[PDB]
Amino acid sequence: VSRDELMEAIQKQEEINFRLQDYIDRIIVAIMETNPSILEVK
Amino acid sequence: EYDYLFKVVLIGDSGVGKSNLLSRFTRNEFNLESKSTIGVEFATRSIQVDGKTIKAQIWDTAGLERYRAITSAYYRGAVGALLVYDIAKHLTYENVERWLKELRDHADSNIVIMLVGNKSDLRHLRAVPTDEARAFAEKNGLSFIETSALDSTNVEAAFQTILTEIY
Ligand SMILES: Nc1nc2c(ncn2[C@@H]2O[C@H](COP(=O)(O)OP(=O)(O)OP(=O)(O)O)[C@@H](O)[C@H]2O)c(=O)[nH]1
Ligand SMILES: [Mg+2]
Repeated sequence: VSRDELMEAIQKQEEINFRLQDYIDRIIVAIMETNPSILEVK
Repeated sequence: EYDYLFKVVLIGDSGVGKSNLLSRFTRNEFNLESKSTIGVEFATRSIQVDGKTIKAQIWDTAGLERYRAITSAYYRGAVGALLVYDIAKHLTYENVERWLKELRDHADSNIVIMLVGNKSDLRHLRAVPTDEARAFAEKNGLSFIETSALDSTNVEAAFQTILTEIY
């Protein structure tokens, strides 16, 4: 793996991370407005 | 079980200590290696107030400097909020205004707000003068206190105080 490829991979993983966080937020809204009990921690 | 249920949310920059304030209050636990929070969670703790059993429902989520799809639901029904910053990182204090604005745009108008300067154990690295934060709080009608989730200083007091103001 070349240097350019490694830097591109970091950028790619960071972009994916943003998309995953956005998706989690979208899905969580539904949960919070239906059955938020699953969000409890102990 | 309880007489009153009060929803209180934690807000503030990533890394200021929100999750450890939650763990200290609800489980008497601190984790120096805690990782950034994923999703949204809440934990409960029952305390005594004026002879009444109060069930505090504390909500937590990562402090992402961005509007989120969960924002509306997060503040919904909340009667209290802890706006947290890191006394050792002036940047987290500068962002307090941004968090307060977000709160004013989604939370109930009568929500009780307490400005919390966490990580007081790092006083040797203080970057936010106590007097300045207190001035900002009183100016915006916010309670104020400095805490250390690490050594536990004022953590119980912070929650007890805000819950007492709510009730
Ligand atoms: N020195 C010191 N460190 C603390 C204190 N409270 C939390 N920390 C540490 O600061 C780091 C961040 O703490 P967290 O509680 O995960 O911060 P957070 O606000 O929940 O961060 P996000 O979930 O990313 O929004 C961790 O390494 C904690 O152990 C404190 O009072 N003093
Ligand atoms: Mg957290």
